[PDB]
Amino acid sequence: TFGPVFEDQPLSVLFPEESTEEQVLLACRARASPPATYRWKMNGTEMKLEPGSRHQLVGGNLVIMNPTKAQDAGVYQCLASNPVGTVVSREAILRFGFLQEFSKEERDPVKAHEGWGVMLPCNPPAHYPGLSYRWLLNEFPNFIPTDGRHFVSQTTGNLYIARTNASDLGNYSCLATSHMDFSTKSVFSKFAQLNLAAEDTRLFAPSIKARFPAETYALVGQQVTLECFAFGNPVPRIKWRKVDGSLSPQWTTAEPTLQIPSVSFEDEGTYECEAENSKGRDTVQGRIIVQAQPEWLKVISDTEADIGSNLRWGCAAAGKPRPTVRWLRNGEPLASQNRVEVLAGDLRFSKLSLEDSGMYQCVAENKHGTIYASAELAVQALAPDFRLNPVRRLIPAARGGEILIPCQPRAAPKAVVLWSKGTEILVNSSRVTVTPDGTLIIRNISRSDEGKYTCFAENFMGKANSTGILSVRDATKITLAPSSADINLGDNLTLQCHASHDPTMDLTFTWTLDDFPIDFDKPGGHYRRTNVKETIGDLTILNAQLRHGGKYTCMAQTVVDSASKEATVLVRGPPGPPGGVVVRDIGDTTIQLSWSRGFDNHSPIAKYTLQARTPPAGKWKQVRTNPANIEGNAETAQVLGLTPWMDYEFRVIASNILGTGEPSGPSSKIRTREAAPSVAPSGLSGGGGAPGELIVNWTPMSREYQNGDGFGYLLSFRRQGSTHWQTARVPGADAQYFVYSNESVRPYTPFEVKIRSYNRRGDGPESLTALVYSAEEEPRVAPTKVWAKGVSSSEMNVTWEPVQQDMNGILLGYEIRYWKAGDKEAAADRVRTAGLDTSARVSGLHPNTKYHVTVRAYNRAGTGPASPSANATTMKPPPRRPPGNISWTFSSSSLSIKWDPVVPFRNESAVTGYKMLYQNDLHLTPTLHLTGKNWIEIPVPEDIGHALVQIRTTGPGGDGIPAEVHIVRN
Amino acid sequence: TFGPVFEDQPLSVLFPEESTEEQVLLACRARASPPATYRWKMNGTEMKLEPGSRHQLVGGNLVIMNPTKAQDAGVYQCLASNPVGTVVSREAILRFGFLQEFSKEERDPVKAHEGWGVMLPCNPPAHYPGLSYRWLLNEFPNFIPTDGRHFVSQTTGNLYIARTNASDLGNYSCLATSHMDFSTKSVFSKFAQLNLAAEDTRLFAPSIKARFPAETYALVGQQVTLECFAFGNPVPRIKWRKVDGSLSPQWTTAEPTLQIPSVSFEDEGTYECEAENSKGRDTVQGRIIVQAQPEWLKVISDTEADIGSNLRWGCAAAGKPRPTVRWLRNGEPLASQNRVEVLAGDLRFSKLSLEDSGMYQCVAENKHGTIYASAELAVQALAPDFRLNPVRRLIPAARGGEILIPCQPRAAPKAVVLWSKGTEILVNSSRVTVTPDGTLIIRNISRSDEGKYTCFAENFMGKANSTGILSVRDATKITLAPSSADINLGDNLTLQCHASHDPTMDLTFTWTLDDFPIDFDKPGGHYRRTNVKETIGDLTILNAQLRHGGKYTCMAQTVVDSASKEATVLVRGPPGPPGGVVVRDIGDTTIQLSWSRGFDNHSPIAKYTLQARTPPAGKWKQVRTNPANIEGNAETAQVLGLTPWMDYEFRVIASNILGTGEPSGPSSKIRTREAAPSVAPSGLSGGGGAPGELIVNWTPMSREYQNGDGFGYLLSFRRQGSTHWQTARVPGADAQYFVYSNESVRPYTPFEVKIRSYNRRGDGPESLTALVYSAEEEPRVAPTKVWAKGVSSSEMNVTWEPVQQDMNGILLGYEIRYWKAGDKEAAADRVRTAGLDTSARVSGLHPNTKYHVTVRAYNRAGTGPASPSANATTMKPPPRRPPGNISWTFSSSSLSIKWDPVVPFRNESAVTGYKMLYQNDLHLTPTLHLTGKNWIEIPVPEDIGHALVQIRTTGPGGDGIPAEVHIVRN
Ligand SMILES: *[C@@H]1O[C@H](CO)[C@@H](O[C@@H]2O[C@H](CO)[C@@H](O)[C@H](O)[C@H]2NC(C)=O)[C@H](O)[C@H]1NC(C)=O
Ligand SMILES: *[C@@H]1O[C@H](CO)[C@@H](O[C@@H]2O[C@H](CO)[C@@H](O)[C@H](O)[C@H]2NC(C)=O)[C@H](O)[C@H]1NC(C)=O
Ligand SMILES: *[C@@H]1O[C@H](CO)[C@@H](O[C@@H]2O[C@H](CO)[C@@H](O)[C@H](O)[C@H]2NC(C)=O)[C@H](O)[C@H]1NC(C)=O
Ligand SMILES: *[C@@H]1O[C@H](CO)[C@@H](O)[C@H](O)[C@H]1NC(C)=O
Repeated sequence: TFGPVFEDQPLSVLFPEESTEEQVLLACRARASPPATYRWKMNGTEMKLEPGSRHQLVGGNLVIMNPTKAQDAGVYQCLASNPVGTVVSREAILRFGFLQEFSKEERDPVKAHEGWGVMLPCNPPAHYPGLSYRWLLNEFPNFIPTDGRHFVSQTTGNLYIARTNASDLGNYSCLATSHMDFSTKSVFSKFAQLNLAAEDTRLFAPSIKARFPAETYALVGQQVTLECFAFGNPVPRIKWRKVDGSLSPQWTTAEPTLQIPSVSFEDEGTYECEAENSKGRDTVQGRIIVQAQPEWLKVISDTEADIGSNLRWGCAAAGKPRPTVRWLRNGEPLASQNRVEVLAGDLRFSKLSLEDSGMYQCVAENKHGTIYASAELAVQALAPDFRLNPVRRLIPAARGGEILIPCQPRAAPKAVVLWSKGTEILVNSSRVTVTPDGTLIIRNISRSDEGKYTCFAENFMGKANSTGILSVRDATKITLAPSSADINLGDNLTLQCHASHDPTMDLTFTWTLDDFPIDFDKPGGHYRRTNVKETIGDLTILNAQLRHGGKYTCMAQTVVDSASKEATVLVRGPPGPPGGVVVRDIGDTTIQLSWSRGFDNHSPIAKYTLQARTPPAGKWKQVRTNPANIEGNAETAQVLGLTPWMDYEFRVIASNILGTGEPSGPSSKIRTREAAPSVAPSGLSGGGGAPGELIVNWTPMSREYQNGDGFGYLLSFRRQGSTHWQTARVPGADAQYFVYSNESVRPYTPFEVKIRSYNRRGDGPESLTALVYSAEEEPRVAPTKVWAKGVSSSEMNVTWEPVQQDMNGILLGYEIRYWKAGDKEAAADRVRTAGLDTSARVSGLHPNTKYHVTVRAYNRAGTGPASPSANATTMKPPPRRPPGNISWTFSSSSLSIKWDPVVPFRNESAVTGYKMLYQNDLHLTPTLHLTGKNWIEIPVPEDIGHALVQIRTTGPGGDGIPAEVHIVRN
Repeated sequence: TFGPVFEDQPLSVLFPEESTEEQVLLACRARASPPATYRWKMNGTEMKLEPGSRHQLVGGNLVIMNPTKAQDAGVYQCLASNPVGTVVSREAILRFGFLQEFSKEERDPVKAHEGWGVMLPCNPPAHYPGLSYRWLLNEFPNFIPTDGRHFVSQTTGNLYIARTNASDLGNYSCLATSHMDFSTKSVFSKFAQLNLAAEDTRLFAPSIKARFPAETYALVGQQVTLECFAFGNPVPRIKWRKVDGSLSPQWTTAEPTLQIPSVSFEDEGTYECEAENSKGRDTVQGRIIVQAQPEWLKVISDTEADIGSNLRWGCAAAGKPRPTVRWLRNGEPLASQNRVEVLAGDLRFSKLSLEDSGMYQCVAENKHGTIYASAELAVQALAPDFRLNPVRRLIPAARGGEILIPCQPRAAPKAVVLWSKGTEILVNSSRVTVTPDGTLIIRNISRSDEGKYTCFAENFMGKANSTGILSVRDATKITLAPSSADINLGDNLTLQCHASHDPTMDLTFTWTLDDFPIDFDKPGGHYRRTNVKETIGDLTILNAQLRHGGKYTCMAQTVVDSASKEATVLVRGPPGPPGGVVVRDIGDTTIQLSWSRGFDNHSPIAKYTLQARTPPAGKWKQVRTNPANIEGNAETAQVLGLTPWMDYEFRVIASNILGTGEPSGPSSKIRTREAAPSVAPSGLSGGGGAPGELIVNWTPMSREYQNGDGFGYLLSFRRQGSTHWQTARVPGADAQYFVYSNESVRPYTPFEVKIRSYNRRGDGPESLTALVYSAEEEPRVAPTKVWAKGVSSSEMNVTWEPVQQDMNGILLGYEIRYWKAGDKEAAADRVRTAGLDTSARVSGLHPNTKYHVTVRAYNRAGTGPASPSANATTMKPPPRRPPGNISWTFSSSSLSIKWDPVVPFRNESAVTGYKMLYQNDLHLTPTLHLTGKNWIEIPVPEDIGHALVQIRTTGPGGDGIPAEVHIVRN
C-alpha cells in the first residue's frame, strides 16, 4: 500500500461571460492503492459534493454546472485521501473573465488651450484580464490614426495627443478590446466632446503626463511595456536608457512604448525616459524589479524508517521574495510538537512511533505562488531476524585477552539483549560486561569461559536467538621485542622478533615501516631474512641507507590475533644538501656566499668545502676562502682567489665523520664586475719576417688570461737611444702582430720592445724586456773570383772569395746554381751552403760532363745576384771490364786471392784500389774488406765448403761494376 | 527454501562381539524445506538402501541388522539432498570390539640364569580396543602379586622381574581384560613353565628391556602411560625427568609407570628414564609429540550474492599437523574451474552465475580427524527497482558548470543504462557522456539542457525507469577573490570576498582556516564582520596575532553549489622560544651558553639578550656578555660578569624589528666552581664594650658577598710598634666579634687592626686599616674639695676640683648623687653631667630642705667611688598672699595698674619683682609682660571693655601663687 501522489493537479481557468461551455472541469487524479476518496475545498471550507447538486464529483474531477460571479468565484483545492494519508493539491484560482458595460454618467466636456496638449480620460470599466485599447474618431470602425501625434496608453487607456489644432476635432469616444479563450468582445463608450480655447502661441517645455510607475514588479517571462508620452510645442523625441548599465540591444527602440518580450533577472534596474525638444527637456525615472515564482531545489522522498530513529527531512526552495517553507501533515498544518520539530526548514523527528505514519507535505509560499511536495513516511516495526547480521557462529578468543562480541539484529525498535552461556543467564559483574546496545565484553579469558553463547533478542514484535561457540586459544605475544638501534651507512643490522603462539595455529610475521609494508623483492634489494624457523621473524637490513630509518613494527599475526612491538632505527647523521645558495656583495675578486644548514642526527657538521666552475666551459675544482677550514656553525663565508671575467656557479658541501656528503644545487650565474688587469703577455719574440720591417710576434691568450672588457695589446717600441716612445693601441684577440716601417728606419736597426695589455679600466703589467733588431733584406753583392776544379768523376770543388758586408744587412750563406754544358739557368739544380764557408763541394754528378757554375749569396729574406761564371770538367768513368786470370790458394785458416791489374781503355779512368764483398756458408750477410794492391787475405774457417766473392774497383774514378766469383774449397 | 544444515551427525560406534543389541543406529537428520533425502556411503561407494534388506533407512537413520566383520565394518557417511544442494556428514568409523582366543601353538619354556631377571612373553591376540593386562601365577583367580619386583606392562604385556629366586616358580599364564560398552570379557592363555639355570652370584648393571617408545604421538586429552622396567642385581631405582625442562608436579611419581591424566601442549618434549643401583647405571631417551584434532577458526556462512559479483569465502582451521583445507560442492569435490578458484584456502568466484547456487562444504583434514562446515550460496537474479536508490528526482545545475547524474538501481546483474531527454535518446558526443556504470555527464550546461531526464534500465529480468527534472540556474562564482596579505601583530586586516549569484537563492559564506571552521563567538574575539549586504562577505581580523596565519578559504555557498578561493596570510615573523638551552664549560666566573635558533618569516633575529636569576632568591636582571650585542646568526656566546657560589638558570630572548620576544624555558640549576674571594668585610669599627679588652665590631656579611666554601674571617691584630702579628681564624658568619685580652695588655693601649676573609682556597682582600684603642675601665679616683651653695629655693650649685688622670683610663664626666636630710644613699636621685665640667647645678628641688651631696666620677665602663660629703640648704618658699590695694587708671590707649608691695612672713622669702599675664576680649590667649617694680603699663585699645589680669611674684624665692583681677573699663 502507498499514499497518494498526483499525476494531474488542478489548473487555473479563465471562464468567459459569453461561454459556450456550461461546465468547469478542474482535473485531479492521484495514483493510489487502495484508490482514494477525493474532497474539494473552496476558500478554506469543504465542498459538500452531494449527488444531484450543481457541484458533482465525477471520477475525482470536480464539475461545476453553470457558474456565476457571486456563487463560484474563489480558490479550489483537491484533497486525495486513502488511509495512508491525505495530500493537498495546488490551488486553482478560478478567475472570471467578464466585460461590463460602460459608465453611463454624463461626462464633462474637455476644455484646454489650443497649441497645447489635450487630456481626455477613457474611464474604463471593471474587467479581467488586461484590456487592449484603441479609440474612435467617428463611429465604428473609424478609429484614431496610429502615428507620432496620437499615443494610446495600454495601462490607463487614455489617448495622449501632444499638440492639437482644428483638424483634430471629431466624434471622440473610448473603446476596449479583449481577447479571451472562448469569446471576443468589444463595447463602445460614452460620447466625449472636446472644446478648445484661444491659441497660446508659444514654444515651451515638454510635460510628460504618462508616467511609467515607480516600482514595476515583473515575473520572469512577463511581457513588460512602459509608457512615456509627452506634451509640448515643438514635437519632442523620446529616448529610453538604463541608469545603472546599458540596454540590451535585441529590443532597443526609439519609440514611446518600450517593449521587452521576455523580462529576466539581468533586466532588473533603474530606467529613465527623456523627452527633449528645441526649447526644453524633461526627465522621468523609474524601476523594474524582477521577481520569481517559486521552484523547488531539494524535496523530500518516500523514506522507509524504523521506529525510534532520527529522521531529518531537509526541504528547500528558491524564489524571489524568498519563500517561507512550511509543513503539512495529512492535510492539516504541522507545528513543533513533542516528537516533531519544524524550524520552517528541516523536519527533525526526535523519536519515531507508529502514529507518525502518513503523508507529509513540504509547502513553499510567497506572494507570487504556492508550490507543494509530497512524501510518505512509512514507520516500520520489525521482528528481530539474524539472517543479515548475526552473531559470529564459531569464535576465537585468546587467553588473557579481550573479546568484542556484538549482537545487532535487524530489529525495529532496539531489542532487549540478554546474553546467556548455555542456560546460565549472564549478569554484569567485575569480569563480564553486557553493554545495552548488545555487545558482550569479557575480560581475562580462561578455559572455564568457553561454551555455547546464545544472544537473546526481544521487542514487542517477536523474539530470536543466535548462538556462537567460544573457543579459547593461547595468546600470540612477542617474547623478544625489537630494540632501538643506532648504525651507520653501509652497516648490516638485524632486528630480533621472536613470538610464541598456540601450536595448532600458524604464525606469519609482517614488518611495516612507517605504516607502509616492506617490499622484500625490490631491484637493488636491501631487506633479507635470517635464521628461518616457524616463530622467528628477524629482518636483517643489508647495506642500510638513509631511507631505512624510521619506525619499525614487527606484527606477528595468526588469522585470529595480532601483537606488535616497536623499534626505532636512525641510520646516518647526514651531511645533507644545503638549500638556496644566495650570492651577495659583488666585487672585483671578492664575493660573499650564504647558504642554509644541513642535518644533525648523529653528529653536527664538521666543515664546509666550497666549489666553483665557469659554465659550461670549466669544471668543479675547489676554491679558497679565509678561514681555510670553514667552521660548521657558519651559514656564510666569504671566498677569494678568483680569476675574473668569467661567469660562475657556486655550490657548497657539508661534511661529517660518516663520509663527505653529496653536494647541493649550484647558485645563479653571477657576473664579475672587475676594474683591473694583472696578467702580462707571454711568449714574446721579435725579428724576422718581412724585410726591412719590425715585426713583433706573440702567443694568443684565451679567456682565462685576458681579464675584462675592451681587451687589446699595448706594444711599446722605440729605437735604442731614442727619446720618443711609440705606442700601438689595437683591440681584439686575433691581432698577434704589429708591423712598423718608416723611411728613416734602415735594416739592421736595434729596437727596444715591451708589451702590456689594456682593458676598459687600466693597463696591464710588463712582459720580458728584450732588445730586438730589424729584419735584413736580400743581398746585392755578388761573389768574386770563382774558381772550380774537378776532384773525381762525380765531385768538384767550387771556391770563392769572402766578400764584404752588404748595405742590406747580414749575409748568412751561399747558393750554388749549376747546369750542364749547353744548358740554361732555368733547369739548374740549386745547392745551398749551411754557413759562411769559402768553399763547397758539388756532388751527385755524371762522369765526363762539363758544368757551368754560378755562385749566389743568400740570407733569410732572399737570394742575391749571380757571380761571373766558372767552368769545370768531371773525370772519366770507371772500367766495366772484370779483372782477369783470378787464382786462389787455400790454407788451414785463410784464403789468398790474387788477380791481374785492370788495364783500362781510352774512355775509362785508372784503378788505384779494390773493394770486395765476401759471403760464406756460415753467414747470411756479406762482409766488406778493403785492399790497396792486387792481392788480399781473408779468414776462412774449416767448416766452410764454398764461398761467394765479388770483386769491384775503387779510386778517383769511382766504384766500378763488380764481378762474381764462386770458389769451391774441395 | 533452504539447503540442509545438520542437527545430528553420525557418531562412531564400538559394537562388541558379545552385544545384546542386534542393530547399529547411525543417526543423521538435517533440517530442510523441502525435506531432505538421506543417502549413505560405505567404503567410497553408495549403499543400495532397498526396503526389506539388511540395510534399511528408517527415517533417514541407517539401521543395519546383525553386523559382522567381513560384511559391515567400514566408514559410513550421510548425504542429505534437497534440490537446493547436497551436504555430506562427517564419517562414522564403525569399528568392532572383539577378543579372539589365544595362541594354541606349543610355546617354548623360558630359560635364563638364576640371580638375573627373566622375560616371559604373553603373545597377545588380535583385539580392539587397547587391553588391560593382568596375569596368572596359578589358576583363576590367583594372580601375580603387585610390588616393586613384578612389573606390569600395558603396551607389550610381557613379564618383567628385577631379581628372581626359586620361590617365584609356578604354572605361569597370561590373561587379558577388556571393558566395553555392553560386555566384559576375560579369557585365559596357555601354560608357561619357568626353568632356571645355575646361579650367577654377581652384582651387576641394570638393563632396561621395557622401553618407552621413540616418538609417542599423543592427542590433546589422551591419557599416556610410559613404561621403564629394569633387570639387575640389586633392584634398581627408576627416575623420570624432562630433558629440556622440568616435570609438572601434579603427577610426579617415583614409579616405573609415569602417568599423565590429560596430555596438553606443555608436555611436548623429550623424556628420560634412568635406572640406577649400587653397582651401575642405565639411561634411555624418548619423546612425546602432542598432536591435535582439527577445530575451526573462521568458517563460511549462508551468503546471498548478486549474479556477476566477486565473492571471497575464507575458511581456515587449527590443528596439529596443519590441515589441508579442501572444498566440496554438492557432495562432489571442487577443484579450480573456469569461474571457481580454489587455492586450498579461500574460495574465489570471478563471475557468478545461476548454476553456482548450491551447498558448499569446507573440509579440513589431517591424520587425526576430518571436520566439515556447510554454507549456502544463493545467487539471486533480480529485477531493477528504484525504491531504494533512485535517480535524483529534482536535479539542480550551474550554468557553465558540471553535473553527474548516477543511475544505480538494485539490479542483478549490472543493467544497461540508456539515458533520454524525454523521448530524444542520448548518444555520447563531445558534450554529453553516458558512462557504462550509469553516470550521465553534461559539461557546459546552458538552458537548452533544462528538461525531463529519464534513466532507463534493462536486463533479462525486467524494465524500470526513474525520472529526474534538471533545472538550470546561474553559477555561484567569486567576483573579487581574497588576495594574500602581509601584516604585523596588532594590525587590522580585511579579506574581501564578493560573490555573484542568481537572486532566487540564498548565499551564505563559510570561512575556513586550514580546513577548520572559524569560531566568531570565542571569548576574546578577533574575527568580526564588516559592510553587511547579501553578497558581500568580507572577514575582518581585529588585533591579529600569530594563530591567525595560514590558508584562508572563503566559501560562498548556496544549497546547490559552492565556490572557494585561497588567501595566504603571514602575520608576524616571530622571535620565538629557542628550545633546549645547554650550559657548557663550567669555570669560576666564566660560563658558556649554547641554544637553538628561532624563526625568520618576516624578518630574522636581530639580537640576543641574556638574563639570569638565583632561584628562588634572585630575579630576572640582564647580565653582561662579550660581545656587547649578540649577533643574530650566533647560537653561542660566552657570558661573563657573574658573582660566584650561587645556583643559576639562564634564559635567552630573541629579538627583531617587530618587538622583544617571548623568553624561553631556562636551563638546569647549574653550579659554578670558584676558588677565590674578592670582597673585604665592610663597616669596620673598634673600641668600647667590655673594660680592658679589645673588641672589634663590624657588619655580618651575607651569602651573595661571601664567595667560596669554608668561609670565615681573618682578623689581624697587633700592638702599635710590635713585631709580632696575631691572626684569628674563626669559621662561620654569625661570629661578629673577637675578644683579645692578656696579662701584659693594660687599658688605653693602642692597637693596629685590619680584617680579611678566607675560604677553602685563599684569603680575602684588605679592609680599612685603622688604629683603635683598648677600652677603659671604671675609675677609682674620688672628687676632692666638694663645696656647695644654694642659689635659690629649688637650685644649688655643687663645685669640685679637677682631679688627676686615673690608672684605669679616661675620665669623661661626673655623677651627682643627692638625698635629703636624714635619708640614705639607696633612695638617692642620680644626675650625671654632659662632660668634664668643674661645676654642675642640681635642680628640681623643694624649698627649705637640707640636702647631702656626694659626687662620683664616671665613664663608658662604670661609675667610681664617692667623695667626702657636702651639705647645703635651699631657701624659703615664695609668699602665698596676694598683693593688696590694687588700683587702676585708664587712658586713651593704655592702662596702668598699681599695687602695694608684699610683706612676707617669717617662713616666706622676699619679693624682688613681678610677672603678670594679661588677657582681653579681643584675644583668646594670654600675653606675658615683665616688670621690676610695683607698677606696669599695658596697651589697651578702645574696643576692649573687659580685661583679665593675673599678678604673681618672682625673684630668688621662685614664682608664687597668682591672684586674679577682673577689670571693667566702663
Ligand atoms: C472566495 O474568495 C474570493 C477571494 O477572496 C471571493 O472573491 C471576491 O468577491 C468579491 C465580491 O463578489 C469581489 O469584489 C472580489 O473582487 C473577489 N475577489 C477575487 C480575487 O475574486 C469569493 O467571493 C469567495 N467566495 C464566496 C462564496 O464568498
Ligand atoms: C553492564 O555495564 C554497562 C556499562 O558499564 C552498563 O551500561 C550502562 O547503563 C546505564 C543505564 O542504562 C546507561 O546510562 C549507561 O550509559 C551504560 N553505559 C555504557 C558504557 O553504555 C550496564 O547497565 C551493566 N549491566 C547491568 C545489568 O547493570
Ligand atoms: C561514452 O563515454 C564512455 C567513457 O569515455 C565510454 O565508456 C568506455 O567504453 C569502453 C568499451 O566498453 C570501455 O573499454 C571503457 O573503459 C569505457 N570508459 C570508461 C571511462 O569507463 C562509452 O562507451 C561512450 N559511449 C558510447 C555510446 O560510445
Ligand atoms: C656486512 O657489512 C660489510 C660492510 O658494509 C660488508 O662488507 C659485509 O659483506 C656485510 N656482511 C654480509 C654477510 O653481507
